[PDB]
This record gives sequence, structure tokens and C-alpha cells, in this order.
Amino acid sequence: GIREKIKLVSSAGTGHFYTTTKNKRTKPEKLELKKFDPVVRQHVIYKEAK
Amino acid sequence: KRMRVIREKVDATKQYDINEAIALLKELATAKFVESVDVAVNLGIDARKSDQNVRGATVLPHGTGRSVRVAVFTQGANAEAAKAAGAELVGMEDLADQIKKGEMNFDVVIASPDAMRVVGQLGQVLGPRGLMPNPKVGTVTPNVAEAVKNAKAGQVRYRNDKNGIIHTTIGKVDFDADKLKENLEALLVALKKAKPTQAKGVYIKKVSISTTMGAGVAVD
Amino acid sequence: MLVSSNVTMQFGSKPLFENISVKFGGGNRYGLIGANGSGKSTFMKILGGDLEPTLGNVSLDPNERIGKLRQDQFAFEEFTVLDTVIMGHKELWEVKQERDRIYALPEMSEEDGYKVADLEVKYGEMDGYSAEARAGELLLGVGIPVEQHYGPMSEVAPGWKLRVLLAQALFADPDILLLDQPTNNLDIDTIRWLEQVLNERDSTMIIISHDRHFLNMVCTHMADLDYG
Amino acid sequence: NPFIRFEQDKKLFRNALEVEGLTKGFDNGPLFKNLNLLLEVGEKLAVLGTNGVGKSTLLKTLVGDLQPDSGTVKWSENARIGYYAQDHEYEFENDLTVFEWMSQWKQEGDDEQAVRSILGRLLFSQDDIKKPAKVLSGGEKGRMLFGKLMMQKPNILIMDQPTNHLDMESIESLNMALELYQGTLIFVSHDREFVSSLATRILEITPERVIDFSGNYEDYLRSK
RNA sequence: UUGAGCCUUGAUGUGUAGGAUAGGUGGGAGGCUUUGAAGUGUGGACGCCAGUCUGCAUGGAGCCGACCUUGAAAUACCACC
Ligand SMILES: Nc1ncnc2c1ncn2[C@@H]1O[C@H](COP(=O)(O)OP(=O)(O)OP(=O)(O)O)[C@@H](O)[C@H]1O
Ligand SMILES: Nc1ncnc2c1ncn2[C@@H]1O[C@H](COP(=O)(O)OP(=O)(O)OP(=O)(O)O)[C@@H](O)[C@H]1O
Ligand code: NA
Ligand code: NA
Repeated sequence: GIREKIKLVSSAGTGHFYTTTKNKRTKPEKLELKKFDPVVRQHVIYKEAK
Repeated sequence: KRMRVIREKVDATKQYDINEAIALLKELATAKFVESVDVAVNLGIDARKSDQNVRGATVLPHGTGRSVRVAVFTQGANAEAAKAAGAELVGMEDLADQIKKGEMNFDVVIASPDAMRVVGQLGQVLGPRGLMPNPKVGTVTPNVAEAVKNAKAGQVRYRNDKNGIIHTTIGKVDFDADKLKENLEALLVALKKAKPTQAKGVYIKKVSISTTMGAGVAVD
Repeated sequence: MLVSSNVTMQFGSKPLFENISVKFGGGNRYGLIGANGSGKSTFMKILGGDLEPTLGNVSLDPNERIGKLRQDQFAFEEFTVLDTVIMGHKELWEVKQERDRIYALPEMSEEDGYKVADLEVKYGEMDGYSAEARAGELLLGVGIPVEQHYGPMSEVAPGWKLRVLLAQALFADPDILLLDQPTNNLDIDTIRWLEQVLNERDSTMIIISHDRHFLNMVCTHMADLDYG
Repeated sequence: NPFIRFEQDKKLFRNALEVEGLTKGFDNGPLFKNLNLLLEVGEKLAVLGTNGVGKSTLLKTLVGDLQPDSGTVKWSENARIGYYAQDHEYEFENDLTVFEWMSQWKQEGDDEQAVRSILGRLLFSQDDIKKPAKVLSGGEKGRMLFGKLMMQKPNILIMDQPTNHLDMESIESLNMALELYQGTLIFVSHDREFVSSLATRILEITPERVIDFSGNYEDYLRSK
């Protein structure tokens, strides 16, 4: 309920997004996580953006 | 007097034709002068946006009817070309700091990529009236002497207004109707080819032809 | 018509506002009202583009020449009066400083001849020739003299620093975002002068002025950024 | 509506300044010549003027940021002076949060209550007390300065221009606090119905002639 | 009567530097002047009141453009807006 859904879009330019939850009131900070990008098949940065 | 007689002798509400228009314009001849007849096309362009600004220079086959004091501001090859094609200004900043400073002004400035100090020397002195070398018109070109020679042949230049209009002398009224008609056709073709690509709507709405002391009539 | 599309900005636990979508534009003049600390000073930064929202867009028109200013004048005491009045027309300033690379650059290449040839064309096309005249007209119409022209930023009163820095906004600039015109309380006479010139000259302005009578005199539409 | 009420740690009895002469003119002709006046623990004295008359530099020379070219001022030795400066940007620096900023003051107080409570009594929250105090804007900074004044509980408030950025709903709270204030103050606020609300001992400055105590400002502005 | 669009005629349009309430387009420094002129006498209209404009005979045929203070040039001017 309080935890809101977000999505982590890829920074490789391809359209591939992971999705996850985030507590919207701690501080608004775009999540910065290195995750696998199956379109390019390499680890890149996934800046969150819905 | 002339206003109050010509506003009843000629009516501008109705449109005219390319045949009777020249006849009327040569019929006016009110004042003692050469009376260089001029044309004015009411272009349709969003002149508020830079890309739709139309700047150009065409070469009519019957000269500009004046003298072109085309200073070939190009050191070396530009100066040699100016000497070959009658350049009344050698290519060097001296002709813009000592001779140009004392002098009143030149007619045209043919630029060269070798010795062009006028690019900062002219400033607001010779550029306030539109005498700078426009790269889009060919001022900054590989040929300096060739451009100077082409200018004397009738290389007239036009630039749109704030409200998207282009008026410029079409020729001297001493010329014939056939000469005026073909010069107008060449100018219209050049402007049509020089229209910008992102120009919505009809971009040629009105064409007027007028005399320096007489009135003007709608030629189409 | 700059249009906001679901603009929402958050600072910590509670968002300043949520789901902001208003089509600002037309011919009318807007001004927004709100308790300080709630938007107002962040909304216009979002609109200008100095700070993107946590969600939403600005959707600015391509060439309407949005007009912004550096509002507080007690934090940039280095850039002198002439310095800060020369640095509104961004295209004009950049073409001016690129054309200034002729007396600076000791020579030029063949391509750079064409570069400067079109640079001075663009100079004339946005009227860099009359730029000094218009800047001087504004500068000596607000009420600073030629004597105080080249003097530093700090050693003049803010009651005149507002006068000089307003000239950075009115560079024939439609769609200006003028922040607090009161604060550093003006002499009512200058407020009235600004009101009259703003009402005369045509543009779209967004203001966050705090004076009821001043807003009554000038503005036409009122954006209440109060509840959410 | 924030709830601000400046108290008094110690009461002053006789007078505050007893100023005689300053002879302060920066570069041109002095904007004021003599300026010999007292307070007898008076009140208000709303200095007014146009944009460029010298109220703020007079206040600076009065407090001690600057000093007069020739003369003396001298305060009462038991006094305590609070200062809402004209510019407040030299204060909000050095990356101090709201809580640390308002806790750097205080004489003998607790670092959990009376510093975190003096914040809540003026439109601030648990979220607010942790954000850096530099990124505050306008009315928040003004209320921070008012909180510093309340925390310091000074005898004499100089308060250059209090009505600068306020909400017009914090203006009412400020007026209530100033009326309920039993200490001493000067201020140069240019607002009309602020000096009309509280001022009674006008000190009108002007480059050639200075006015001292025309009255309750209504005789002043009806004569002129 | 009162709002809106369209066409036409004719009006309308300062700074700061000073001669003068000096929009651009730039093509031109020689045109304008008795198909009755400089200003006189007499009224309009408007107006950051210094000033623009128009019926008007007469008076009877010069004012100007430059030079110039300038970002620009000067209702010499004809068009289109
Ligand atoms: N960079 C930042 N980091 C954290 N909080 C911030 C930041 N910038 C602003 N804030 C806070 O966000 C809120 C929005 O205030 P903001 O500056 O947008 O209001 P304003 O309308 O300009 O203020 P005023 O009431 O002074 O006119 C305030 O509580 C402010 O302290
Ligand atoms: N650093 C300075 N340099 C030059 N003049 C100054 C300086 N500081 C003050 N002055 C002069 O002193 C006069 C009075 O000072 P002050 O700054 O209080 O004026 P004010 O405009 O009435 O006040 P404020 O705008 O700060 O509310 C000003 O009008 C200004 O002419
Ligand atoms: Na604000
Ligand atoms: Na002051």
C-alpha cells in the first residue's frame, strides 16, 4: 500500500526494464543499480524512471 | 497634388496583368529621374522563426544598372582576382582602417578565406546598411575576383523583411517591357527555388510593381 | 504555450504538489500565489528547465525565447553591472562571442571565413547591431547612470541592482518568468513604473510577486498553488 | 500562522545608545550630518526613506559591523542585541542542517527540546529539521532568523527589514509578537501598515534634513 | 444601439547623445516648390503639453536631402506590411 511500484529502465538505450517497489517517502532518489541487459547481453546501469 | 490625382487615375483595389502593368508604370513617369522600377513580393514565411528567413542573390541577365565598387577583401589570391576583374579595394585591413576609415563606403565586399580582416574590421561601420559579405549569398567563396565580376553582371541580392516581404528593384524603367518581364520571371524562379522547406501554406500571396515617384499596382 | 504534463516534485517525506497539468500560454498574463515554502520558487525553476521534476515534463515551445533571470542579487557580487547586463538573448551572446574570435584568433582557415561570414549574418539577423542601444535604453530607463556602468556588482545598492538586473529579462523576450518583484522593498514609484511598462509592452509573464496591490494593478490570471 | 513571541532574559532600565555623532558618508556627501538622539528604553523608531538613503549602513554602524568615521555610539553594558540583517546569506553557509543551525545558538538549553520545538512552533516538521538549512528559501530563512531571535531572547532588536519575504499570514504573527514585545527595538521596514501598526518614534532620514519624533507617524504623513 | 471578421481612405507612432514627439525594410544623396510656394491672420484633432496633423484664400514662390549629435537615418521620398 504505502510502498509504491516503480521501474528501472536500462541505460544501454534498449527498451528493457526491471520492476520493483520503493518506499516513496524516505527521500526521492533515482535507484542506481547495475543489472543484466539481455538485449545487449551485458551489465549496464539501470536508472529508475516510471 | 500627385497623390490626389493618382489615387483617382489608378486604383489598387483591383488586380492588374503583366501586360498593362508595365504600360501603366511607364505611363506614370511623373518626375525627372531614372525612376528605377521596383517589385515587391509578399512572401508567406514565418519570419519570426529563423529557418524560414530567405536570403539570396540572383544573377539577372540585364545588369543592376549601377556601378559595382566591389572591394575584393582577400589578401593574395583574392587581391589578384580583384586586380584581374577590376577590384576597387585591395585585400587588406588597411583599406578598412585608413582608406576605409577616411572613405565613405564601398558598394560590395567580396570576401576570401585567405586575408579577410574585414570580418572584424568592418563591424558596425560598413555592415549597418547590409554591406557585409554574406556566406549564403557567396561572399565567403573560393572565388573573390570571379564573384566581383559576377556582381557587375547584375548580381542583385534580396533578404526578407520582418513581416516576410521581399522588395527590390526589378530594373531601370528605361528598359523594355520584354526585358522587365524576363527579369521578373528569373527573379520569381530564383525565389521559388530559394523557398525554405519547412514553409507551410501558400508563400506567394501578392506581387506589386511600383515606380520611385509614381504608385504601384498588383501585377497578378 | 508551455504545457506541464503531470508535473510532480518531491523533497523528502511529503511532496510539494502532485499531478500538475496546466496549459500556460495564450495572450493573458499569469501570476501564481502560495504560502512560501510550498512550490512557487520550485515551480518556476521546473518551468524554466533548471530543475526537472521527479515526474513530468516541460514541453517547451521550440523558439518562443523563454526569459529567465538570476533573482537573488546578494550572491553573485563578482559579475559587474555591464557584465551581468551583457550575459537574455542566448543566441545573440554566443554568436557575439564566436565572432569575437577574429580580433582574438590570430588567423583563420578557409572554412572559418565561411564561418564568420554566416556569423555576422546571424549577428545582424537577431540585431546585434542595435543590441547595445536597446541594452543602454533599458539600463538608463530603469535608473542607473553611465558612471555606474563599469562599477562592480557589490558596490551599488540592491535598490538599483534590481533595476539593472531587470534589464537582463526584457531583451525583447516574450514569455518571461519574473520572480519576486517586491522583496528588497522598492519605492512604490519604481513598482508603478514597472507595472506601467509591463502592462504596455506585450508578452506572457509569470510572476510570484507578494504585493496584493501590485498584483491587482498588473496581472490578469491567478494560479493558486496552495492545497496540492 | 506561526506562533512567535520574543521574550526578555533581562530588562533594561535607563537607555540603550545615547548616540551623539557619526559623520558617516561612504564616498559622497554624508547622507546625515549630526544624528544626536537617545532612547530612554523607548521603542520602534521606524526609520524610513527611499531606495538609497542609508538606513542599513546606519544600522550597521550602530551595531558594530561598521563604525562611524568620527564619534561614538556605546550601548548599555547589560544589553543583548539581536540582529535581523538586511542580507542573510553570510549566515546560511558551511553546510549546516536546520537542527544544527538552530542548535548552534542557545545559552543553557537542551539539544532535543527548546531547539526541536522552537522549530515546530513555526511551520516546520521532522522532515524539515534534517534537510540542509542552506537550501531553504525566503520566508523559511526569515522564520529561521526569527527563531534565532526568540532563542537568544535579546533586549534590543535591530531587525533591518522583517517584512521582506513573509507570507502576509506570518506578517500578522510578526505584528502580534512585536506588539506583545516588552523590550527595545529599532527597525527600518518600509511597509506602510507596519510602521503605522507599531511605530511611534519615527527617525526620518534624508540627505539634507533628518526628522526626529514627529509623532505617531500619522501626524507625520498627514503634514507631509 | 452594441460586439466580431473583411476591404478601402486617411490618420498613428522621442529619448537619453540633442537642430527635431528620428518603425523598419536601403533602391537611391538629388528630388520636393507655382495642376501657386516660405510664414503671416484664423479654426480644428490628438498628445510622457515640448509638440505632430488638417478646410482655407491670401501673402506670391521658398523650404529641403546632406553636412549631422548616430545603434539607425533623417515624412527628398515611392511603394508592402
Ligand atoms: N535542494 C533542496 N533540497 C531539499 N529541500 C529543498 C531543496 N530546495 C528546496 N527545498 C525545500 O522544498 C520546499 C519548497 O520551497 P521553495 O523554495 O520551492 O518555495 P518558494 O515558494 O520559492 O518559497 P517562499 O515561501 O520563500 O517564496 C521548502 O521546504 C524548501 O526548504
Ligand atoms: N556600499 C555602498 N556603496 C554605495 N552607497 C551605499 C552603500 N551602502 C549604502 N549606500 C547608500 O546608503 C543609502 C542608505 O543605505 P541603505 O542601503 O539602508 O538604503 P535604502 O535603499 O533605504 O535601504 P534598503 O534598500 O537596504 O532597504 C543608500 O540609498 C545608498 O545610496
Ligand atoms: Na519564493
Ligand atoms: Na536599509
